[PDB]
Amino acid sequence: ASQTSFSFQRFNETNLILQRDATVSSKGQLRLTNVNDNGEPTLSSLGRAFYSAPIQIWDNTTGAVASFATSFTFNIDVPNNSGPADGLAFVLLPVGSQPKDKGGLLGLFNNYKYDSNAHTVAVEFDTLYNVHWDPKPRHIGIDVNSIKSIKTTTWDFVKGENAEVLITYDSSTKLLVASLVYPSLKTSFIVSDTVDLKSVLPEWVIVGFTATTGITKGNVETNDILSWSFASKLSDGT
Amino acid sequence: ASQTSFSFQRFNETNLILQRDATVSSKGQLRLTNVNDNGEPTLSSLGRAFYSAPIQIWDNTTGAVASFATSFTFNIDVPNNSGPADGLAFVLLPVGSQPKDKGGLLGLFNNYKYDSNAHTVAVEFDTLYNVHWDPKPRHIGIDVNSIKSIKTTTWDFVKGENAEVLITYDSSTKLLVASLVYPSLKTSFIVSDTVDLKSVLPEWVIVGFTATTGITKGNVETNDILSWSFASKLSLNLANFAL
Amino acid sequence: ASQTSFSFQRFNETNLILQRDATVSSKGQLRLTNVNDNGEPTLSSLGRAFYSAPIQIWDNTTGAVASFATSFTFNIDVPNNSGPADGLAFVLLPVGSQPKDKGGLLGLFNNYKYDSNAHTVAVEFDTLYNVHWDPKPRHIGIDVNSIKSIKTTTWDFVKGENAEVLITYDSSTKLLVASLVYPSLKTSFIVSDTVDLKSVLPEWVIVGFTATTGITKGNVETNDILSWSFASKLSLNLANFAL
Amino acid sequence: ASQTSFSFQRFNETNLILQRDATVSSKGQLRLTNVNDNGEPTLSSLGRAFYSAPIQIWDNTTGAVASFATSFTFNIDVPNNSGPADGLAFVLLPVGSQPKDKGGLLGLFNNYKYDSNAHTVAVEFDTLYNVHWDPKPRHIGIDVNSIKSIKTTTWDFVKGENAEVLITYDSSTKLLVASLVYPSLKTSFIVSDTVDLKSVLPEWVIVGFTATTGITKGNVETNDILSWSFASKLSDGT
Ligand SMILES: CC(=O)N[C@H]1[C@H](O[C@H]2[C@@H](O)[C@H](O)[C@@H](CO)O[C@@H]2O)O[C@H](CO)[C@@H](O)[C@@H]1O
Ligand SMILES: CC(=O)N[C@H]1[C@H](O[C@H]2[C@@H](O)[C@H](O)[C@@H](CO)O[C@@H]2O)O[C@H](CO)[C@@H](O)[C@@H]1O
Ligand SMILES: CC(=O)N[C@H]1[C@H](O[C@H]2[C@@H](O)[C@H](O)[C@@H](CO)O[C@@H]2O)O[C@H](CO)[C@@H](O)[C@@H]1O
Ligand SMILES: CC(=O)N[C@H]1[C@H](O[C@H]2[C@@H](O)[C@H](O)[C@@H](CO)O[C@@H]2O)O[C@H](CO)[C@@H](O)[C@@H]1O
Ligand SMILES: *[C@@H]1O[C@H](CO)[C@@H](O)[C@H](O)[C@H]1NC(C)=O
Ligand SMILES: *[C@@H]1O[C@H](CO)[C@@H](O)[C@H](O)[C@H]1NC(C)=O
Ligand SMILES: *[C@@H]1O[C@H](CO)[C@@H](O)[C@H](O)[C@H]1NC(C)=O
Ligand SMILES: *[C@@H]1O[C@H](CO)[C@@H](O)[C@H](O)[C@H]1NC(C)=O
Ligand SMILES: [Ca+2]
Ligand SMILES: [Ca+2]
Ligand SMILES: [Ca+2]
Ligand SMILES: [Ca+2]
Ligand SMILES: [Mn+2]
Ligand SMILES: [Mn+2]
Ligand SMILES: [Mn+2]
Ligand SMILES: [Mn+2]
Repeated sequence: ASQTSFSFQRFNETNLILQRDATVSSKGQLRLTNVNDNGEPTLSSLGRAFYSAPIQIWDNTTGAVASFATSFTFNIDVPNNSGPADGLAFVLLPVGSQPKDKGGLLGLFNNYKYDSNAHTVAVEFDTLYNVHWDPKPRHIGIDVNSIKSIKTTTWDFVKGENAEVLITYDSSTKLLVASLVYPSLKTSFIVSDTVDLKSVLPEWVIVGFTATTGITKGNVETNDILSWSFASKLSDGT
Repeated sequence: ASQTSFSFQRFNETNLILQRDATVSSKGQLRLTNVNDNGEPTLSSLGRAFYSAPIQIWDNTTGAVASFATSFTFNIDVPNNSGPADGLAFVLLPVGSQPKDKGGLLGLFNNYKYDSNAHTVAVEFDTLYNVHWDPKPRHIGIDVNSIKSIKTTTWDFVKGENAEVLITYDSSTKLLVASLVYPSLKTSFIVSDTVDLKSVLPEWVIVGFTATTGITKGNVETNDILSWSFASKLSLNLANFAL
Repeated sequence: ASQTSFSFQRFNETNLILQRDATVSSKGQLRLTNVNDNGEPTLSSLGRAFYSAPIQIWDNTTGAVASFATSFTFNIDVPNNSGPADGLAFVLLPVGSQPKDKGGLLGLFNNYKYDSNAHTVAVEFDTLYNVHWDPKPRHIGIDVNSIKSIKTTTWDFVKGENAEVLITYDSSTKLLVASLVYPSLKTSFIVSDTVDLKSVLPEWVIVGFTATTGITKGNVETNDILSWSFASKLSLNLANFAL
Repeated sequence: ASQTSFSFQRFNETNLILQRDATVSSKGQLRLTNVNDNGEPTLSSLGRAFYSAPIQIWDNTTGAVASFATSFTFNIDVPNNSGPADGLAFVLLPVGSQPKDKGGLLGLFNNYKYDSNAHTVAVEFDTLYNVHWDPKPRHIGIDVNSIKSIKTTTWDFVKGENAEVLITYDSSTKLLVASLVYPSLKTSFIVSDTVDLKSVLPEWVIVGFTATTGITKGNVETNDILSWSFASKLSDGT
């Protein structure tokens, strides 16, 4: 009986917390990583954006854990004669969280080891194979306190096509499910694993996105969020 | 303009149209196919169950088509020294529709040929390979006027495990998406394809389920619905719905 | 456990149970009482309209009672050199209920005496003073098994102005609240009282409307429903509902 | 198609902006004005509390105006041998708004004249007659840029009884409606007037409450919010 819900088809900076390169465009697109005046994404970009209100994920008195779901449309595009990098992620982080390392660490980590004090749960849409931890194919991944996903599924990434994502968390089964569909291509992908939010996250978090572009010439992308809905519910006992 | 929503964690016959073998158990479960007096599914069973109010899927005056979503939990169980058959489906059908042939035709069809006047959109959960039309592995299928799915994905069926399904239809993209998760196994499956509702279905439909048991000894299953939510809008927020 | 919600900005007969004179106009309006071929309401008319699916209001196993809310826009208009009669009501009634006596009994009652087997909870919008039971001024009333309201408030009725109604029932406090606003006049009215649903209504009900025209020359009105939303929950967020 | 919704049966300070004397108690009650360790409210108190995310009320490009609704339960109680003062209000204010004068000005105004730059829309629950502007009976009032309500209705205030309020705004009719019911007493009250949000408010606002206690001995109250739900919807055009 704590409940929060929002849904935006267009964005504005007034109710968002924007970090580093993240901007809202004059078309109300949330552009997580830098794009120049020619409309070309640039290298070594990092941006993160969050809803301005913190969200209660669990409660240390009752032991209750929230159920949540989020949907969003994103557009990742690539200039001709480049390949994509590095990707974007929906995230749950500590209130006051600041950006970490760029590139393949997605602004979320400092290295590729597990860190039980990272307090990070993310669903990544990873467009670049990082030899020290990634599966080879592009992938949707569930990340808990590491850039090395606890679970992944192959994602047949296609540049410039709008991708519609749904992520759900059921606190009774502890199941986190992420799916992506490309409506114009009629293709769909799904990954699922259990996550113990209560052991990983603080009681309150900020929710939103992080994204990076490649550090090396020829590996680059736009990372645009086009719409976002979020809902959470945390039982209080009446 | 029009919105409809319902959600049941337990079922009752009062607001449901039950057909053939479909019963509401005394524990509030929707048993679509017959279980005997001991707790065993029986062969050749067919049952269909629908919400008692018709849903408007599209409008010929405005041309608008509904978006909808549905979620349900189901339990398919199989007796020992037996295999599963034949599966269950969520369906959209014309008002007043009657059960068709049982078995692998799921109470929805007379034959395995394409029938352009069947007016059927269904998402099937197929537990038995029918050599004449099915893919070999167990599958989730999107059925449009035919038992031969327009698209399927592999489903790693496991007996007696609760399965959670989400089906969504986006009228702006004409995309129908169906996913199933087994929460205790942490496995997940998704299939997607476009369906033009306006040329397949009448303007008003009934929504619900159909299921069958196998007709041949050793091929049988329970087809139980444990909970069901539906929403439609005709002129969806999926984060809100899934919650 | 159980939740039901619907919202219509335009009506269609397909999902409605229409009774006596109640028609859906070709412009999607729910005309509860008869209008002639020219656009004039006629005397002695009675019409009732219900959502086609039964709603569960309470459960005898658990003891739980539903909370619900409903909102609707209505237009009561009156011809020149005439006064209004007899009004319209939102009702909860047993499944299969038939119209009762017309006129000031609103199609809900046979007489003006308390009937403990009428199984009726209604919110009336009363346009005609019935000397034997009504307060003198026009009123909103909460009717429980009787046409003599358990509670009323003064309603400054104005002909042909759209009226927006909100009715809520909180099962935890047993409180039923009804309010009406005239947006173009900026006037508002509210009445509240407790109703014990569990001892008045069956476990399953039909929700909808009833209306009547006056039986005596010069007392007549249109009773039109322009839009309708309903929600119930059986184990409400009113900020969400009203929006 | 911008939509925001929240509903809390218990409060926590983490997602609220609290000003001056406002606190959240260990029972998760939002206590807008000061209460001492004996549970007695004190004089000359002022507190305000807001949801931490700003809410978009209108849009200067499309001219669209939001529809909203809010419900809340409040408890105003009075020690024996005092009378109540001064009351509480649900408010829509500029982002960054700071408290104004205490007592009968409810933390919202500096005097009792109209001020077209106050950017204030409030629904007041006024428990003390202020001779220079109030109607004599206690009242629910609609306030637009003045402590002198544009419209009022008599409120039969009863100390210590939970009051359930619903406030709705329809941007198509511009009608603001406020109602209060006391469920244990079965009584109910309603006020309605039109308000042009676009001429009064900035495009984005903070939503929440303000309350004060009397400045003069014998005029005092608790001003506790017990639950709160809010929803708004602003058309974007798809
Ligand atoms: C080792 C590796 O993964 N190299 C790829 C490189 O990755 C960058 C940086 O993004 C990574 O976070 C760190 C991991 O320590 O390594 C490098 O510094 O990104 C390139 C594209 O920009 C790839 O071509 C390399 O394969
Ligand atoms: C040909 C075939 O599919 N045989 C399988 C059989 O199918 C039944 C029935 O279920 C089908 O609907 C019709 C299709 O015309 O054929 C048969 O009568 O079901 C058996 C289990 O019940 C399978 O083992 C057969 O392979
Ligand atoms: C006695 C009375 O109420 N007379 C009014 C009359 O009422 C009709 C009918 O509407 C009532 O239901 C029954 C109650 O027994 O009495 C009459 O038959 O309606 C007239 C307008 O139609 C009023 O002017 C009478 O005052
Ligand atoms: C003049 C008046 O209203 N006096 C009442 C007094 O009001 C305070 C303060 O609360 C008001 O905002 C200002 C208006 O200029 O006047 C006074 O300073 O509050 C008393 C209770 O504390 C009442 O008894 C007075 O009637
Ligand atoms: C966001 O809103 C404010 C108006 O409050 C405006 O100043 C700003 O330019 C807006 N940005 C966009 C992209 O709409
Ligand atoms: C269905 O509802 C009726 C009450 O109207 C009741 O007799 C029956 O027990 C209900 N079924 C279940 C499974 O609860
Ligand atoms: C009711 O629905 C049917 C389509 O099934 C249509 O023929 C009729 O025009 C509809 N009524 C209105 C008022 O639109
Ligand atoms: C609010 O939440 C935080 C836990 O994140 C806690 O420190 C604080 O004491 C809480 N207050 C109440 C009243 O629950
Ligand atoms: Ca990578
Ligand atoms: Ca088959
Ligand atoms: Ca009357
Ligand atoms: Ca005052
Ligand atoms: Mn990866
Ligand atoms: Mn099949
Ligand atoms: Mn009456
Ligand atoms: Mn006042």
